Amino acid sequence: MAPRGFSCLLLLTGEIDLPVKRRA
Repeated sequence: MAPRGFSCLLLLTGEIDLPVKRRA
């Protein structure tokens, strides 16, 4: 269960909390 709110929320909730993606 993740509506449009879960996206716009996660997009901001999860940004600089993942050092695994160091290719971008």
